[PDB]
Amino acid sequence: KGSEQESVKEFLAKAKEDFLKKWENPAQNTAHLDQFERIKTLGTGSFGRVMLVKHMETGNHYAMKILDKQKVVKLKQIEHTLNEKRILQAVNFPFLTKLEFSFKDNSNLYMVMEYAPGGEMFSHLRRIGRFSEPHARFYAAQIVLTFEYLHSLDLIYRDLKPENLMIDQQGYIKVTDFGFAKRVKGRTWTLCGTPEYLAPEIILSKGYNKAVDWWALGVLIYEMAAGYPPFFADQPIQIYEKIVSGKVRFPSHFSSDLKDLLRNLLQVDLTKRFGNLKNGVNDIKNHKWFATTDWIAIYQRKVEAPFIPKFKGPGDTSNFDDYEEEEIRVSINEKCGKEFSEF
Amino acid sequence: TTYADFIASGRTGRRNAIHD
Ligand SMILES: NCC1(c2ccc(Cl)cc2)CCN(c2ncnc3[nH]ccc23)CC1
Ligand SMILES: NCC1(c2ccc(Cl)cc2)CCN(c2ncnc3[nH]ccc23)CC1
Ligand SMILES: [Cl-]
Repeated sequence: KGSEQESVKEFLAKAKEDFLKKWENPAQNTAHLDQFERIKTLGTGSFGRVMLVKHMETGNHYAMKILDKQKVVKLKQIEHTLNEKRILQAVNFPFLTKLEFSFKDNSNLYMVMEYAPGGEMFSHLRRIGRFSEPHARFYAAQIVLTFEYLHSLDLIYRDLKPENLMIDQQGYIKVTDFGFAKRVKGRTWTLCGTPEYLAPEIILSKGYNKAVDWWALGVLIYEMAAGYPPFFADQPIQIYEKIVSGKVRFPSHFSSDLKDLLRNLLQVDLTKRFGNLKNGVNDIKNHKWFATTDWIAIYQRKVEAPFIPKFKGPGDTSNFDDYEEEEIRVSINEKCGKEFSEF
Repeated sequence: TTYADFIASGRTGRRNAIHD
């Protein structure tokens, strides 16, 4: 289509048509583990890990998330895991990695996605210390666009943080980690996310909506620009007490416009929180701090990234930490058939 | 400094999600 052919509204309307087709009729069982060569573990977690793999028939590199069915069950993440796969196989956006393949075997669930060789934003943010406002703004813009997309599909994302933002070969980002994402038109109630990034209404055990994502954006922008988050302590409980008060202090190097944006994102009052008002996302996109961002150019990936990863070949993993490599064991007996029937 | 207090904290590494 032409670059000015459609409004954002029209573009998002057509994107929803595309999404709903796939949402209503999900792809299932589209590869097998023996089609991939396992190269390296890129991350680990409580019920899963992510590996760099090579698809043998194409030589393409992918990230493959491997979930142990029994562990997903023990941790009560069955419905959340079904959500993740159903959503990721249906989405399509420049800053998301949709599923290229998914499948399961007796023991595990597998989701295969475009590989992001730049590593986690977390790694770079901690090492460098903090990002300049233009640098933080460039990342933030991509999240604003991605949330507008996600939210227009009635999706809530619910785990924004630097650990869950992957940097690609051109220095743009991928919003990964859809484990808590959910398609919901009403309010919802699950206590989930990461302590530092939780909106007060989640902590106060209120029903909540997509406004929690916009609060989390405020937390991210603060952390990217300051080098530490707005609410931290050694223990989660102390972090929660800080959030519910919502008292924040800005570094003296923060610009006036940054502070003002953050005051409107980190707003405890839902009737005042940017992203949650009559005008929706446009209150964010039209804020003075974003006055210089070319939303159209960012979407088209036309803007030169402020930081472009070191890249020494298509399956390079130098931007990742090293993790202990564990076997992928497949039982001879089918585990959790019923629970993951639709996967 | 706030930076120093952060770096001395136990939450500068990768943060785990929470779950009810
Ligand atoms: N003219 C509509 C679009 C566009 C679509 C295709 C092409 Cl080739 C160019 C432009 C403008 C840039 N995008 C967005 N702009 C502003 N806000 C957004 N929120 C989500 C997407 C966009 C995406 C939609
Ligand atoms: N939250 C960061 C990670 C992750 C780490 C551990 C676990 Cl158990 C889950 C997720 C996101 C997926 N990964 C990706 N790495 C590289 N390229 C990718 N493309 C899509 C996802 C990833 C690896 C890093
Ligand atoms: Cl992921």
